[PDB]
Amino acid sequence: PVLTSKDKITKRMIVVLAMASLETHKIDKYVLLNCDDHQGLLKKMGRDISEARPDITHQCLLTLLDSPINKAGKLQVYIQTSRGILIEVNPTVRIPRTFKRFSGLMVQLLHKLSIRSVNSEEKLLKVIKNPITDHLPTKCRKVTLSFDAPVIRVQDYIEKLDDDESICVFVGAMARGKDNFADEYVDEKVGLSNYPLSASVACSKFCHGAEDAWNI
Amino acid sequence: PQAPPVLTSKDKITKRMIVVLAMASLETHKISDKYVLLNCDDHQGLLKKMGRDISEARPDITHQCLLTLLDSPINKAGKLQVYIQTSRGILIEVNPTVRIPRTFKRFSGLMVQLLHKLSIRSVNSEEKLLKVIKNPITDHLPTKCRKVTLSFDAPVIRVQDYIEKLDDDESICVFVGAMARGKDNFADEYVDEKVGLSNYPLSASVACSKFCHGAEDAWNI
Amino acid sequence: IPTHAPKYEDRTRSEINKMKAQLKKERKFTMKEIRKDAK
Amino acid sequence: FDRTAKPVPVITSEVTESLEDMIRRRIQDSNFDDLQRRTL
Amino acid sequence: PYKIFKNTAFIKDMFSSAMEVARFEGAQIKTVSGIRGEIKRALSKPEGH
RNA sequence: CCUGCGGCUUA
Repeated sequence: PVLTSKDKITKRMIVVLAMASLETHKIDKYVLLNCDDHQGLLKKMGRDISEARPDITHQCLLTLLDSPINKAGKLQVYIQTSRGILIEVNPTVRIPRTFKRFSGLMVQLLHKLSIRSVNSEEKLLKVIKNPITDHLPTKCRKVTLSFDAPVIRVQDYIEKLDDDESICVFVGAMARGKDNFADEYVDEKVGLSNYPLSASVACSKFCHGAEDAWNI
Repeated sequence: PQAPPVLTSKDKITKRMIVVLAMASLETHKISDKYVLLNCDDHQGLLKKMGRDISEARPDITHQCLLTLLDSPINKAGKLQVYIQTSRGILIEVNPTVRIPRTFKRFSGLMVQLLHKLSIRSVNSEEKLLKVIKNPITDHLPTKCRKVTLSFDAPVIRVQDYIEKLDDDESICVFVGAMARGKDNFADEYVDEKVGLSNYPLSASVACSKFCHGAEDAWNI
Repeated sequence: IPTHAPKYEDRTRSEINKMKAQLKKERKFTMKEIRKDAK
Repeated sequence: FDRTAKPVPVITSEVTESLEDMIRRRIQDSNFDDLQRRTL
Repeated sequence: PYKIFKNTAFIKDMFSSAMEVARFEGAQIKTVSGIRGEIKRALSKPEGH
């Protein structure tokens, strides 16, 4: 089976992306936010040109699609954006692994918000608004990826976690921004190493740590 | 303090390792002025007329592996270089001094400039990072190296134990090919072992990040 | 690591270079044209 | 103006083809020029 | 003329450029005194010489 | 940096 946000009894790992660029504008078809296709669109509407980092969400999706934990159907991907929408995907979701082909998927997600699959069997992408604490189990812990907390081992922190205690981690996919995007929603803060670490790199490292501490 | 030194073929007897990528779609396909790359979903006439396949040709595998590899904690501890064997046989050696953008447009522009140049330059005008050794990687690599293919079909073991068992003078090397349909035989003849890390099939970025997480907890990197 | 920026993408000298290119090509074609015609 | 000598004559597919067919003859009929070997 | 070898001269003041000479490599110049000749090649750094 | 065969232009 696949662990979803409805089953709030068994611990399901939730990975929430924070501050991912998903902006739509009008040409006259609806066009997603691009950093190398539209330049004057960002410079004339009133926004900046550094707020176009839309490939981070697709990179985190592809990095958490073929994971050993996603193969077990334990990782559920929630995504929150500055637009004010949340996306929820099970680990069994299948999308094209090319960003140009994922451009059509992004347009479908930004124009329908409920993407019934090509097999027409299950809507893989589900649109949910605020909040996100109702998607995890009632006994759950929230961890924020921030360098303020001391660096701790993933196996050591996962070994003290209970079996019914769900884990809801927050990965900051923004190229620039603060780690207090969900500080009121996060419970504690965790680290990976004292040296540099990216966002999708942190997600894949957490997947590897969960594989090492949970046989995945 | 200071950052660790340059981790390349020059750093040979010291603590270093090699991350090897191969069987990617990396060439120079000039659209008829400048030099462009082989994209599947973008160009329909050009990709079908080239003779490649949409499922087979993958030019963003190298970009994804670079995005998931250049930001590794071990890479900031000075322990890994990058070796790339292209589809045209081009062998590229990259030091960890810089980090390529994860934007496939910008990364593809830098790759096209490298393909039309074989020459990259630094802002400080003192360290051209993009070195090209005598091809392949093992023709100018460190004098003590360990070669192994991290396959999803080989013996799956924990990455901490095997890396901790390795000596500090050797250079553990991993070969990754992110074919949508393929096999773990791209650098089989170069690898001196066949080991596994994951129980599910993963791309080069995911396997590389798993190897980086294992190496980070191996010698506290 | 010390980050390096991506080096990615005066009117006088290339004028000279392709000026001598132009004289090469026109001198070739006028040499063969007039030698042809004269014989 | 005028010319003073005849420099480099440009060859083409046609001049080479003319010499080509003439040598195609000139071994097709197997006429052949050689040094001749004197006895005594 | 301005520079003289044996059986070879260097010529000024007839032309002004390089491709001028390059249009004419193979022309005939006759001395006013009366010996025949031609022009052969262009000097580049001098502008018409 | 000069220079021998190949693009495009110049008055």
